[PDB]
Amino acid sequence: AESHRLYVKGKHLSYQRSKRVNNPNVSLIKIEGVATPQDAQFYLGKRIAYVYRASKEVRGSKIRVMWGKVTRTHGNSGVVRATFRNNLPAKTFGASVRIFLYPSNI
Amino acid sequence: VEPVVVIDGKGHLVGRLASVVAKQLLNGQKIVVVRAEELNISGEFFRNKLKYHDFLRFRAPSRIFYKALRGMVSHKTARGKAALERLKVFEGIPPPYDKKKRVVVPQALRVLRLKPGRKYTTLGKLSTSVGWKYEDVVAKLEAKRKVSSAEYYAKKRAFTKKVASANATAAESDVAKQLAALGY
Amino acid sequence: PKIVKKHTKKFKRHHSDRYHRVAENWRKQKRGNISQPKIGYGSNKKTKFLSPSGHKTFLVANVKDLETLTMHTKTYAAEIAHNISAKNRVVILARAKALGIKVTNPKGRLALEA
Amino acid sequence: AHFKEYQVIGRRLPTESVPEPKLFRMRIFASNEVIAKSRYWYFLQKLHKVKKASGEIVSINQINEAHPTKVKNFGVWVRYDSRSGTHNMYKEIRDVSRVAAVETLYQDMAARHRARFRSIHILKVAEIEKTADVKRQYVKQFLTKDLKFPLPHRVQKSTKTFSYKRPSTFY
Amino acid sequence: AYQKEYETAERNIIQAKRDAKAAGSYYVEAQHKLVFVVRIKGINKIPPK
Amino acid sequence: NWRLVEVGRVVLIKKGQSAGKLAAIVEIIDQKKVLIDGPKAGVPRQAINLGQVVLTPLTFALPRGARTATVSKKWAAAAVCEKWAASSWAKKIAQRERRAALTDFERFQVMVLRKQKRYTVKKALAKA
Amino acid sequence: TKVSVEGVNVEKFNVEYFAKEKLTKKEKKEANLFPEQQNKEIKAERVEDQKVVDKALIAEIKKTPLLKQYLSASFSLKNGDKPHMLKF
RNA sequence: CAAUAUAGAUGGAUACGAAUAAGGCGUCCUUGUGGCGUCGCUGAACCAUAGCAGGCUAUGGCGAAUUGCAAUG
RNA sequence: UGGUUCCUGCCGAAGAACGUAGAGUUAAGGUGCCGGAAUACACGCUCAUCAGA
RNA sequence: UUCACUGGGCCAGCAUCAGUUUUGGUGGCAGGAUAAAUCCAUAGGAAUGUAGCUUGCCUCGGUAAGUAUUAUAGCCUGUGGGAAUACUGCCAGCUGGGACUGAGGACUGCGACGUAAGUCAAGGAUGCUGGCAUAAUGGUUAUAUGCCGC
Repeated sequence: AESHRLYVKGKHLSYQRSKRVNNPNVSLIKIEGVATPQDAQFYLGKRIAYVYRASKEVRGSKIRVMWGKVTRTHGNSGVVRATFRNNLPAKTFGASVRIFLYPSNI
Repeated sequence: VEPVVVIDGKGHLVGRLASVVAKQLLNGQKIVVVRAEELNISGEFFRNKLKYHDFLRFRAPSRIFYKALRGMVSHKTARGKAALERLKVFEGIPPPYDKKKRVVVPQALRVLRLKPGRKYTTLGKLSTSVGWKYEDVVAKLEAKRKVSSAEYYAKKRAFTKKVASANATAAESDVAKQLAALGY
Repeated sequence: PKIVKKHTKKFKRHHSDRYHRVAENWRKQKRGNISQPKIGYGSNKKTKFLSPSGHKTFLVANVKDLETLTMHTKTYAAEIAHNISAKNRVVILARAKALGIKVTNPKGRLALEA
Repeated sequence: AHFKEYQVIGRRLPTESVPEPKLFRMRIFASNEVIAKSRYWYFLQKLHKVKKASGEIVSINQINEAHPTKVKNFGVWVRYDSRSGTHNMYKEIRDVSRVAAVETLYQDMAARHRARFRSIHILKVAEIEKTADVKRQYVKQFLTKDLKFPLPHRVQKSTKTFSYKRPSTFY
Repeated sequence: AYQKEYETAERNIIQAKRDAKAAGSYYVEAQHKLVFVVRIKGINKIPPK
Repeated sequence: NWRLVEVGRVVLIKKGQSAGKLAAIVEIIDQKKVLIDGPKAGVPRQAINLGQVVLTPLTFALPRGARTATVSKKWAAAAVCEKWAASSWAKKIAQRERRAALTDFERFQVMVLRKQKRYTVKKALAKA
Repeated sequence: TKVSVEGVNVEKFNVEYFAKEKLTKKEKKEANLFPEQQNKEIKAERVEDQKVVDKALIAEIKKTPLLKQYLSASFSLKNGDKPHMLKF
């Protein structure tokens, strides 16, 4: 009744980078309540949506969605790599991005 | 997990808290830092006094911590400016934040990071020693706040004591045992 | 098949924006942030010369040229030359739709009235 | 890494008209057998004029602790090079097993003396059996009757970002 | 025959070590007449020898 | 009131192969390391650094350097398994284990029973 | 959480039963260029299948406590819900 | 144009203070630097949370479908 | 002395030999924040009235 | 003209495969001092000496310091019995998740399972479903973001 959330919100942290060269193709995601890569194994392959709201109304709504998926873990803290269909605009660093449970193993 | 995070500054280190907050603002978490005058610096008063001196060749503790924090963020970028626009810093706890809980950052605590038998430095004494003539104004407001907060906490403890009594008399019921069966 | 392109953009001369007298064709200089043409960018030999429709283009001047694409309809696609007069373009279009050959550029120099 | 005891025997080669030389046995603390054999030759050349081409290893062996449950007390002889001059050193170590004591000894020698694993040459590790042969005061500090003390470092790894508790070293 | 040969060879070497332990003497091993070598360094700054 | 590292101090290894098993300090090694054994819990006798373990406020009398069969004897005669289970902290640990053990229909029953208990408490409230 | 399927004779309808229907005569020339919208209703046989399955399924449900109300309520993720930790 | 959103809404920002080689809570008295017990050892908490994105009626009774197997919907 | 006009391929002197991509693994170098990655773990030492990194 | 069936391309999702890879869970072996330990059996030993006893100060019984080697705790060492486990290696053991890839294009080949006919994960991907003409979708520019650029 009060909640309708069938996803986990998580921050678009950054692009994959060295000190001087960043890859816009791979994006970095912080899933809330995940500190270990073993917990992030649960989130492998899961379908991700970045939800944002446009000014114009494209098809019956002003809200648009980018999609993509988790590929692999990144680092020790449970930070998670992600690849989308189109890359992110990078002004969405630190933005809330929805991570859905399908494709569910359980 | 929280929209606006309210962080007390009492008993904390400058740079470690600055690093944590500077990371979270670039992560997008909105942060207000309160009671800034009670931040603590490693080393004695005098060393840190000379460090502010040879830097100086703004006196408020908020300006000091803002300086330290702004050094860690790439401030010239638009993203860094948005991250700084997420931030609020206050000496003392002004309203409305007095009525809300203040979290602490354990990896920046003085009592955990410092070995006992080390000199530290209070930021408010430092600011007053370098020309911030408002520290007595702070403690005067904070004394009234602690009075009203002690009143609030004394009321809150009595009411939760009543809640404890009501939960105690709610016990031994079969719905309570079924919660016990489910674990609650 | 699945057409790989290997390079979406174009290959421009160094400092081509800095001067209006300097052209944008590739001329070899005689940092590495400029994409330089080389044989690694050469497309796959099956995929080479393919439209987004998936055909190979073929310039057609008149009907006798159009009849040369009679057997290879699914592979090629006819493109009317730029200098064909509008009397001949409609004849070419009628003949091509009779042959069932995809014209790359219909509606060139032509309108549909009534 | 974590070392291991090694019974290592060498016999430098029985030549023509010299059958069966004297089977020199040592005990090496090493992470593996390979560096154990290298250290064995590195001592055997210091014993007398051998080379690894001159002789051979008889038997490489790991030897465990007979009683790895009891806390034993040890007197250790070490020689090493403060680079220009050498000097011996006698240390006393309270430890459950031998090889962990040698581990902690290498850590302490690298801490206080800047000496590498190659620079340190173990002379002897032997159990001190009875009490009061502990010449060192700091091991003797733990030989008292009914010894009790509080924990230092009540600080622990908090593992989370923000704390609601205002925590306390409550010990 | 190969698998039987490997099994008999390894049991023979292990039992020879066991016979040295039972006799109280020592067993010496035959030298391994084969190794495998892996390149470690890049092509630059190598002496010609 | 302090806990002290001592023989017979029953402890709890919060981190490791035990990750929570009741053991007991049989002997001390130094300020850093000790000797423990947890033969009732199943963790064997071993040396351990003190960071990997926490002290419990429970204790009992245990002989110096006592062997494992003597250790389990004094453990059972201490009966500190029951004294541990009676402690509210071990109850909380078992509770947070049971909360992870929950099923969604179990969690829905938790929701319903919280509603019903809240109804009964709010009736019990606002009358006293 | 499990229920018994055994009361229901499910086997009748198949993959072919869910095949979405087609039109003929090119939709009868769109009724000569005039659209008609009476086709929205459900076939009654689908409703009858739903009732036949539903009776023997509710008969299974009513033996278990609180399961009807469990199926009626929906599901969402609350604050602190961590599905890698959330055993289901 | 609007009945909206802009660095990123879709359960809740859910309030003592100090000390840390100490605190808190409850209780008792001799109101103390008293005694007793408790607690921490994480919020993994607590509070809220069923009903067409939440229908219509009286533990009940009717409605949901075809948006056809995911595509903000 | 200064200048000396199209492209590509091949041959070509006096930590890592680099066609174009995708995926993985690594050298060196790092892993408080900028800044990607352990405010990991363990043991000792240093409080400097401009250590040290 | 009646009736019946069917439809291209692209982009997806799913299944079964194949190739590369990553991350799990799990089993059976083989070696050691044929693990060492522990546990059990025995004999001595000692103290950071348990019970007992003696003595002295002292809150009707606490202390202390002698005795006292097990008693009203035990420990250690020696020897004998039995495993188990650790570590290391092997498995042409089982099983799971995630990512990337789909080159090639009638058959031939090596196989394997099959009594047989046949089949197959075996000389490189096929099958099912969805969406799409006021398209689907794709491109162009100008701005913004991030990174790099004298």
